[PDB]
Order: sequence, then C-alpha cells, then structure tokens
Amino acid sequence: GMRVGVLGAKGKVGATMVRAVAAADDLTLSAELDAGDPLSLLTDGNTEVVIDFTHPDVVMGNLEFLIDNGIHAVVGTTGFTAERFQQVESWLVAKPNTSVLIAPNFAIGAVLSMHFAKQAARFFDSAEVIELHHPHKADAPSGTAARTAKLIAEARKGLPPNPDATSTSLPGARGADVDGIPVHAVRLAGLVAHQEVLFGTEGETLTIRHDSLDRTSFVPGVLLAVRRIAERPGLTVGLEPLLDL
Amino acid sequence: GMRVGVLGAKGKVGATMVRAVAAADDLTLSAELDAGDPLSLLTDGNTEVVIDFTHPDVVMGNLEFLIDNGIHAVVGTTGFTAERFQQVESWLVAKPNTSVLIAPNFAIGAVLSMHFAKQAARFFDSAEVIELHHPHKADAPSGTAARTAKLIAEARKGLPPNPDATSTSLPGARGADVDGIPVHAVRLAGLVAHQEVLFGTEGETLTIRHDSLDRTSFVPGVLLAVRRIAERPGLTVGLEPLLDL
Amino acid sequence: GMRVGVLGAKGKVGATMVRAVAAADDLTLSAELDAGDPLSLLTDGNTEVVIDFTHPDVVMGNLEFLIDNGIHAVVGTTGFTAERFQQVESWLVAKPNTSVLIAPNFAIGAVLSMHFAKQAARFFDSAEVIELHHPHKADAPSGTAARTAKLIAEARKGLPPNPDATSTSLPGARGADVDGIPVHAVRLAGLVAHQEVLFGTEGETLTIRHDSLDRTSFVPGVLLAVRRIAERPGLTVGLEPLLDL
Amino acid sequence: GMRVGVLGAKGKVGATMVRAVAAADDLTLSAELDAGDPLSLLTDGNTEVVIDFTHPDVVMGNLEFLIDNGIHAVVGTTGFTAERFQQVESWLVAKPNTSVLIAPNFAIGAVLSMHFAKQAARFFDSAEVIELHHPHKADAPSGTAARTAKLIAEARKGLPPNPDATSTSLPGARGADVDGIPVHAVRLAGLVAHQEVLFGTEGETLTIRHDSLDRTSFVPGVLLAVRRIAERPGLTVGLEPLLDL
Ligand SMILES: NC(=O)c1ccc[n+]([C@@H]2O[C@H](COP(=O)([O-])OP(=O)(O)OC[C@H]3O[C@@H](n4cnc5c(N)ncnc54)[C@H](OP(=O)(O)O)[C@@H]3O)[C@@H](O)[C@H]2O)c1
Ligand SMILES: NC(=O)c1ccc[n+]([C@@H]2O[C@H](COP(=O)([O-])OP(=O)(O)OC[C@H]3O[C@@H](n4cnc5c(N)ncnc54)[C@H](OP(=O)(O)O)[C@@H]3O)[C@@H](O)[C@H]2O)c1
Ligand SMILES: NC(=O)c1ccc[n+]([C@@H]2O[C@H](COP(=O)([O-])OP(=O)(O)OC[C@H]3O[C@@H](n4cnc5c(N)ncnc54)[C@H](OP(=O)(O)O)[C@@H]3O)[C@@H](O)[C@H]2O)c1
Ligand SMILES: NC(=O)c1ccc[n+]([C@@H]2O[C@H](COP(=O)([O-])OP(=O)(O)OC[C@H]3O[C@@H](n4cnc5c(N)ncnc54)[C@H](OP(=O)(O)O)[C@@H]3O)[C@@H](O)[C@H]2O)c1
Ligand SMILES: O=C(O)c1cccc(C(=O)O)n1
Ligand SMILES: O=C(O)c1cccc(C(=O)O)n1
Ligand SMILES: O=C(O)c1cccc(C(=O)O)n1
Ligand SMILES: O=C(O)c1cccc(C(=O)O)n1
Ligand SMILES: [Cl-]
Ligand SMILES: [Cl-]
Ligand SMILES: [Cl-]
Ligand SMILES: [Cl-]
Ligand SMILES: [Cl-]
Ligand SMILES: [Cl-]
Ligand SMILES: [Cl-]
Ligand SMILES: [Cl-]
Ligand SMILES: [Cl-]
Ligand SMILES: [Cl-]
Ligand SMILES: [Cl-]
Ligand SMILES: [Cl-]
Repeated sequence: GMRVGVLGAKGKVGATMVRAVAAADDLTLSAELDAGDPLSLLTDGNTEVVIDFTHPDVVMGNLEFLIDNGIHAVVGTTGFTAERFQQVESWLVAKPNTSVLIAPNFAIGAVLSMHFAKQAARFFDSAEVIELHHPHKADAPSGTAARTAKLIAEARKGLPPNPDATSTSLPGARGADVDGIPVHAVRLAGLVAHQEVLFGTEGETLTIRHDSLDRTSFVPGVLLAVRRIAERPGLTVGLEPLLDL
Repeated sequence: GMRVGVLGAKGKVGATMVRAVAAADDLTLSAELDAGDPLSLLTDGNTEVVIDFTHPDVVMGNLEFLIDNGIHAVVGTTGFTAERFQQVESWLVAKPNTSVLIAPNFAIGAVLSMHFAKQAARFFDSAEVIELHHPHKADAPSGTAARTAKLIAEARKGLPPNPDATSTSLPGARGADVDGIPVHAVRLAGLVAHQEVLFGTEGETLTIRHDSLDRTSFVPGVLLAVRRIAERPGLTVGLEPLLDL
Repeated sequence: GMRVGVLGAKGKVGATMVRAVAAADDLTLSAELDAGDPLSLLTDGNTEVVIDFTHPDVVMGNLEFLIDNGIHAVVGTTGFTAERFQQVESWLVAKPNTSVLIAPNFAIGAVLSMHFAKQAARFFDSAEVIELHHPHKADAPSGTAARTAKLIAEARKGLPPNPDATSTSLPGARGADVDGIPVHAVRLAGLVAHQEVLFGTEGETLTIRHDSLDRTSFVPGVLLAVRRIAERPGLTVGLEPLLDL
Repeated sequence: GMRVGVLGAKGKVGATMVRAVAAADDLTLSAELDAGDPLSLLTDGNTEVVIDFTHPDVVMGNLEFLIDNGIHAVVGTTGFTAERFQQVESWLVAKPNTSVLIAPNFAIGAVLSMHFAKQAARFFDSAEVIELHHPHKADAPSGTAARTAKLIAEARKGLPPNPDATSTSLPGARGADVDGIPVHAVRLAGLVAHQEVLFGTEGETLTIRHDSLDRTSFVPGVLLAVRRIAERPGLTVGLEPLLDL
C-alpha cells in the first residue's frame, strides 16, 4: 500500500489521476491539492509519493518542497531543461533516499516514438518534429517534442546538419531550433496531444506519429512510475528506464 | 499555334515544362533561357508567351522586361506579395493588351485545397497551415501556404482570433504569422511539395492535405494558363479564375 | 420550448446527448430510453421529438413507432440504405406533418468533407475512402464512408472507373466496393471516429481527413436538427440541407 | 568487380536499376533482359549476380534458372509466400555456393518500419496495416504489408486477437486477414509506394508511415545486397539481415 497525493488535482490531467488513484486497490489518495492549497497538506496527510500535473511556473517549487520532505515525486508537468534537471539533482544530494521521476510523456506510444526516433536518426539526411496540442497548453514546443529533438540530435552527433537552402523567410516559419532540429508547434481546438517525427533521405520519408486522443492514455505510465518510484533513488528522466526496450 | 519561351529551362520545374511544350501539338518552343542568358533571346525568337520558374530574386526583373515587350507571362516562381502584385499592375497600365497570370501552385489538388480552405474557415475556431517541401527551396513559407493563410484570414474577417494560451516558448515554435494564421515550413530530403490545412473546433478537426509527388503535376495547369493567357488582359492571380469552381 | 426524448440514453453518444438536452435552455428532456424500455414511455412523457443513437438492428422499428405516433425524429444510428430510406418515406405518406432527419454524421468537419468530396471528384482519376473507428462499432463500413462513396460515384457518373491493375489478391484486400469506390474500414482501440477521402491523378493526391476525437463533436449538429426538425415535413437525409453550403 | 544482370530492365524499377549499375564503378552491366528475352542471355554475358524486378507470375521460373546456373540473385519482385520460399530453399540444396536474397522492400524507411512494428506490437491491443500504391501494381496486398503483418502477428503470439465488434458488413470492408492482422490495399493514381502501420490501445494510437516518393529510394538497398550477396550462401529474406539493427 502507498499513500499518493496529486498536485493539480482539478486540472485536466490531474482530475484523471485522482480517479485512477482512487480506483487502484494498492494506492490510497492522501491529498488532492489545487492552486492556492499549501504544500503542508501533503505532510499533514502522511503522503509518501506525489503525482504532479501543474504548470511550468510552479513545478520547481513543488519539487523543492517534496525533496526536502522526503516525498517521492512522479512529475508530468513540462517546462524542463537541463539546468532544471541539474537543480533537481543538486537538491537530491541532501536527500539520498528520495526518488524523483520526471517524464514529458507517460503514454506508451510517445515513449516508443522517442525510442524509434533515436534508432532511425542516423539513416536519414533530414529530421524535424511537428507537435500538435490543444490551445490551453502553456509551453511551446511541448516537453515531448523537445526531448525527441534532443535524442535525434544526440544520435546524429558528427553527421551533417539537415540540408536547407532557405534564403528568404518570414520570422518563425522554420520552427524553433532544438539542437539543430526544427520543431513546430500547432495549437488547435479539438486536439489533445499529438506528435509527428519526420525523417527524409533520397526519394523517401519515414514518419512516426503518436496521438493521445484521451488523457486516460497517461494513466498506465503514471501508475507504473508511482508503483516503482522508490526502486531508483535520485532522478530518473523519462519513463523508458522503467521499461524493457 | 503559339510561340512559348521558358525561363528557368534547366531548373527542376522548368525542364519539365520545356518537355511539355515540346510535346504539345499546338505550342512551339521559341526560347529556353537559363541563368546568365539575356532576355533579348525571347524577342529574337519572336516569343508570344513565357513560362517562368526561376527564383524570387529575379522574377520581377523578368516581368518588367516581358511586360515592356508585350510578351504574356505565366509565372510559377514564388516570393510574391501584395506590393509586388501592385507593381506588376502598375507596369501593365502602360501595356493594356498584355496578360500576366501568377500562381503559387498549378496542381489541381492545391487549387482545390485553397478553395476548400476558404469554404471551411468560418466553421472552426482554429486554423493553421503546415507546408513541407524539398530542402532546395529558397522561400519559407511557400507561396501556396502564404496564399492559403491569406484566404483563411479573409474568410474569418470579424471572427475571433485562434485561441492560444502559450506563455513560455522558444523563438519560432509557433510558426510564421500570416494575417493571424500560423504557418509552419518543413524542409526535408525526400519530399517534393506538400501542404496540410488544419481546422479545429470542439471535439474535432478537419485536415485538407495536398501532395505533389512529381513535378508532372504542375504541367496541366501551366499549359491551361498558357493556352488561355490572352483571354484576360492585365493581371490574374491564381489558377482558380480559369476554372469552374 | 420542446420536449425531447433520447433513444439509446445510456450509450456512448446517447449519454452525451442526454447531457446536452438537459443543459439546453429551450429543450426539456421528456424520456431517456435504454434497451428493454418500451417505446410507450415516449408517448407517456408527451415527447415531441426524439434523438436516436441506438443500433442498426432496432432503428427501423423505432422509426416505425415514432412516425405512427407523429413524433419527429433526429436519427444518428447508421445501417441505412436506399431501401430503408424508401421504407421511411412510405411510412411518412400516412403522417404528412411528421419530420424525420437521418444523418450518418452530425460533426461539421464530416459534413464539409462530404461536400468537398462531391466538388473534387471529377478532377481525379482515382478515389477511395478509408474510415477508422473504435472497435465497438457494429457496422462496416461506417454510414459516413458509405455516403461519401455514393456522393463521389454520383459526381463521377460517365467518367472512367478507377484504374486498377490488380491480378493477384487476397480476399478483401481491396476493400468493399460502394458504387465503384473502394471503402476500407479500420477498427482500432484508441480511436473515436475518423475518415480520409483520397483522390489521385498524375503526380499528385488530395486527402480530406476528418477526425472526431470526442463525441461532443456531434452535439451542435444534433441540437440544430432538433431545433429545426419540424421546418421540413417528411424525410431529410444528412445535415447539409440545414446548412448554407 | 562484379558482372550484374537486370531482369525487368525496361520496367519502372528495373530501368532505375540499370542506370544505377551502369553508374557504379565496381559493377559492370552484363545483361538487360526484358519480357520475351531468353534467360540464356545471362550465361552468354558471364553474369555473376542478377537483380530481378519483374512480375509475380515469372519470378519463380527466373529463380529456378538462376540457381541451377549458380547465378546469385537479388530479388525485389513480390508475390512471395512461405511455400515459395521453401521451394527456393529446396532448389538451393543442389547449389550450396549460390546466394539468393529476396526482399519486399529495399527502402530503408520500410525496413525500419518493419523493425519498429515488431518492437511495438506487444504494447497495443489493436494492429492493422494500410498500404497505398500506384494503380499499375499487380499484387494486393503488397509484399511489404504482408511481411509487416506477419511480423506483428509473430510478435503477438499468445496475446488476444484485435478487438472487433463488427456484426454487419459489406464484403471486403475489413481488409484481408494476414495471420489475424487486417491489411487494406489502396490503389491510387499519383502514388508510388506507401504504408502505414497502425497500433491502438486505450486513449492512444501509434502510426509508423513510410513513403517512397521516387524509385531511387530502392537503389541503395539493392546495391548493398548486390555487393554483399555472396557473403551468405543460401536464402536471405529481407534486407534487415545485412544491416545493424
Ligand atoms: N507527462 C505527460 O504525460 C503529460 C500529459 C499531459 C500534460 N502534461 C503536462 O502536465 C501539465 C498539466 O497539464 P494540464 O493540461 O492538466 O493542465 P491544466 O488543466 O491547466 O491543469 C493544471 C492544474 O494545476 C493547477 N495548479 C496550478 N498551480 C498549482 C499549485 N501550485 N499547486 C497545485 N495545483 C496547481 C491548476 O490550477 P489553475 O488552473 O487554477 O491555475 C490546474 O488545475 C502541463 O505542464 C502539461 O504540459 C504532461
Ligand atoms: N507555381 C507552382 O506550381 C510552382 C511549382 C514548383 C515550384 N514553384 C516555384 O518555382 C520556382 C522554381 O522552382 P524549382 O524547384 O524549379 O527551382 P530550380 O530547380 O532552382 O530552378 C530554377 C531555375 O531558374 C534558373 N534561373 C535563375 N535565374 C534565372 C534567370 N534570370 N533567367 C533564367 N533562369 C534563371 C536557375 O539557374 P541556377 O540554378 O543556375 O541559378 C534554375 O535552373 C521557385 O520559386 C518555386 O517556389 C512553383
Ligand atoms: N450520426 C452520427 O453523427 C453518429 C455519431 C456516432 C455514432 N453514430 C451511430 O450511432 C449509433 C450508436 O453509437 P454508439 O457508439 O453510441 O453505440 P452504443 O454505445 O452501443 O450505444 C447504443 C445504445 O443504444 C442502446 N439500445 C439498443 N437497443 C435499444 C432500443 N431498442 N431502445 C433504446 N436503446 C437501445 C444500447 O443498449 P445496449 O448496449 O444494452 O444494447 C446502447 O446503450 C451507431 O449506429 C453509430 O454508428 C452516429
Ligand atoms: N522490393 C522492393 O523494394 C520493390 C520496389 C518496387 C517494386 N517491387 C516489386 O517489383 C516488381 C516490379 O515492379 P515494377 O513497378 O517495376 O513493375 P513493371 O514496371 O511492370 O516492371 C516489370 C518489368 O518486368 C518485365 N518482365 C515481365 N516478365 C519478364 C521476364 N520473364 N523477363 C524479364 N522481364 C520481364 C515487364 O515487361 P512487360 O511490362 O512487357 O510485361 C516489365 O518491363 C513488382 O513485383 C513490384 O511489386 C519491389
Ligand atoms: O510533451 C508535453 O508537453 C505534453 C505531453 C502530453 C500532453 C501535454 C499537454 O496536454 O499539454 N503535453
Ligand atoms: O507554393 C510554392 O512555393 C511551391 C509550390 C509547389 C512547389 C514549390 C517548390 O518546389 O518550391 N513551391
Ligand atoms: O458514419 C458512422 O457510421 C459513424 C459516424 C461517427 C461515429 C460513429 C460511431 O462511433 O460508430 N459512426
Ligand atoms: O511491397 C511491395 O509489394 C512493393 C514495395 C515497393 C514498391 C512496390 C511496387 O511499386 O509495386 N511494391
Ligand atoms: Cl535543455
Ligand atoms: Cl532521503
Ligand atoms: Cl521516455
Ligand atoms: Cl502580402
Ligand atoms: Cl500591350
Ligand atoms: Cl488558385
Ligand atoms: Cl443503398
Ligand atoms: Cl402527421
Ligand atoms: Cl451531410
Ligand atoms: Cl505465407
Ligand atoms: Cl553452387
Ligand atoms: Cl527487412
């Protein structure tokens, strides 16, 4: 048994997670915190692990508190960068038995997409990422598309950059540059969370597309991380380290 | 019978057009000009109409010469803007029997896409355009995607802008802004010319996608324009005015 | 004000419609019938119009009762064919003030798709339809894909059939034949309701794709039909006749 | 140096291969055979290896001759089945130094697609394959889509079948059944060779799409196989065994 708190409990993903923890036989909901609730509600309820689906402007402060209080964390909130991960590692030095897992996508199709993008990258001259999300999303590009681009760029270390003869452009047409990989962010009513990774070489392309049509797609990955969180003290990035790929 | 010259005759599209004019029974090839050939080769050969698939940095000078010499023009080269079209109209005042048609896409699927985008626009909260071309293309976004965005924006005059809660972004992630419509330009080895128009509202999306897999797709539209060019003195923009839509 | 009953009130779409009628200020929910509820509950509650999202094996019997009792009907259930529509018209002769509207898709993107497919059809050598739905769906192909194929085939009356050199095949690989147009039905966990209409000619294709990611996408079209149902006595097929296209 | 013959030398792919062998510094074109040319032209020219892009009705007879004469073969022609591969293995028992490689796709994006489909299969409840080719293709479904389906089915040995509630259908709507995996074949003017592998589970899908826009995409894989053919005596199926995946 495990006492699980949710940060962002009234949000689109957090409300899904509250229902999932409540339904799980081996997990007990110990706290449901919304904006304006004090983090001390987590220690009042004897919370052992927290699920965080909040906002990029608040998640680092949530983590600072969770780590100082020895509460393990499964974080889906995005906005992460290498400097933020370094900061989380710095806080965890003081708390060597506390575990944090931060992943920009808990859906298995997105995890597989990032795995396949790493494997495909060296076979193609060009790579770009298009991500498409609902228009309530705070951050562009998405966490998943920034990680995918970073993985592709690492895989292509020492190979030529993408070819591109653009000489006349409007500002922003060619996307954001993430480690040399263009990333484009579409924000469209009707969508949930979607990504296409595009690879090209002479005469052919390969596209790896993931679509989450419902936030229920995030639940299995979050619950797996919650259940296994204390196995790996310190910081884990991504869900892939918990899987057999 | 008609004496047709090609500007850009060694280019990817221009070489296709040379073969098409040579094959056509009712057209005679009167000039094939490449970079560094003087435009006087067109008047030397008694050229009546020219097909131009060259480069955005040279097409206005080609038009200035064609119009001054009363040679009708079918222009596929992109880079056009309202100011350039105004300039072409200004030159045509002096030459009231000369005809110019400038279109950013001669493929029927792209013409139909722009027509359907205009019809769909008022039914959706969000609209964006993704275009994807080979990595030798000079201009981003494409002529076709800029015209599509302009048509959507005109169709949505007086309706609310696209919803977008982005508050933290990398530069360029949200595309170029064409009259309030995001346009994203992918440049990928393997591609020819492709575009997706995306519309969204509560719970649903509509995507109109055109793919030219071969530059032969441009030939029917160019030959139609060549054959009908002298029907409309002055400037025609797009191929749609020659069609029954 | 209008007294609206729902047939299929516990189903995936019907439960969405119950919530929508309950929320609407101008509509009153008069009956919510599930499998095994007698249709007399509709007359007991003084129902004026019914929304039907049930099953192909029961909808004709529901209509026979609704028409005999002068209750107008907005039907989304699929399984319809020309013979069934003829039967509905035959029953309506006896009840000249009763209105029935039967549509295989109430989402505006699907209505627009069918409208654009009709306009595009004569410009292309080939046309096919791919539809993709959740794996609880009873009927293949979908109502929407059969109507789209029928519209394309009517539009192409007198033009050559799709080209196809297939000489060796496994049974079923080339889809169902709807009036000469191949229709393919994908049934996949994760999906809701999706369709791609594909057109092809030399060197190019045009794809019109509609995606309903949530059954809320059907609500505006159903409520519009409910509100306008008594305007057109007799049978209306599709939602397009209520729109300005 | 290597003496290479092409069977199907005037075909769409074979003409591409003739040009590639002629351009390669380490290969010499020893024969170019078209329909109605006798296979003895291969032995007359001292051919060491042949590339075969012909037709399903003739390739087994070509192989019977090639193997009996000790000529190694790189075969792209489709129509293969397990019984045909068993027959090729039976002929190779008599000729233990002769090598044959038969692959249904030599484009790296298709090879990678089949590799990723095998890795993804066990994570999803549903899987189907859509393939889309030009309308001159003899066989449906394609060789690549049949192999992809077979790989997915092998990967899912012991897992539940795809869910499917279909109870009313038109014949062929649900595709061909390849080892329990639906395969749908679109034949459309404008296309070259394309495939989408679709996987689904609760709330999400993963699509792996490969597009060959030009038959030049097949050349690198064929030349690699030609260059390495004698390394593996006997039969090799697919190009994957020559790669590091
Ligand atoms: N890793 C993944 O698989 C994955 C999947 C989906 C989303 N995401 C990411 O998860 C995050 C949440 O997405 P969402 O769509 O669910 O957003 P959302 O609907 O806006 O939900 C976030 C919730 O957090 C609340 N909140 C804000 N500050 C808080 C605080 N200090 N303590 C507790 N709650 C707080 C918000 O309240 P207010 O609205 O009142 O401010 C809101 O209810 C985003 O960063 C998103 O990119 C990740
Ligand atoms: N409307 C449509 O349907 C459509 C379809 C395709 C492309 N396009 C547009 O058409 C244009 C050409 O595209 P492309 O892919 O064919 O480009 P490309 O392969 O670069 O061909 C352009 C050709 O024009 C030549 N050229 C440059 N300056 C010239 C001059 N002053 N006189 C004569 N020739 C000149 C170039 O020579 P160098 O290479 O030596 O400079 C080149 O051979 C681009 O603007 C493109 O966006 C339009
Ligand atoms: N036009 C459109 O826009 C549109 C949109 C979506 C769906 N559809 C179509 O709408 C239909 C329903 O789809 P769905 O996904 O909502 O199916 P569903 O979840 O199976 O719902 C149908 C409901 O009808 C109930 N039912 C069966 N017989 C009945 C009867 N005689 N009286 C009252 N209720 C009865 C079922 O009960 P049991 O489960 O107990 O039998 C079930 O709860 C299907 O034909 C579908 O193709 C149309
Ligand atoms: N593995 C891959 O990567 C790959 C890629 C593309 C295609 N394919 C497959 O390759 C095959 C060829 O495709 P394609 O599009 O190139 O077809 P195609 O254009 O019809 O070419 C086949 C050529 O083979 C000729 N031919 C027929 N019988 C022959 C014989 N006994 N000896 C020599 N030549 C003969 C044909 O002549 P006629 O037209 O006069 O009969 C034709 O010119 C098909 O099975 C296709 O599915 C495989
Ligand atoms: O990668 C991300 O940023 C991500 C992934 C899934 C959903 C969302 C979201 O809904 O914002 N964001
Ligand atoms: O809209 C355009 O800019 C366009 C259209 C088709 C082809 C090309 C090209 O190949 O550059 N560009
Ligand atoms: O055209 C149809 O058959 C259709 C349309 C939307 C949804 C559904 C469904 O969910 O079955 N079916
Ligand atoms: O898998 C196949 O059957 C295949 C693969 C690529 C091209 C072709 C073809 O053009 O027929 N066929
Ligand atoms: Cl970073
Ligand atoms: Cl600790
Ligand atoms: Cl991961
Ligand atoms: Cl402009
Ligand atoms: Cl004049
Ligand atoms: Cl136009
Ligand atoms: Cl019918
Ligand atoms: Cl009546
Ligand atoms: Cl309709
Ligand atoms: Cl087999
Ligand atoms: Cl031997
Ligand atoms: Cl392979």
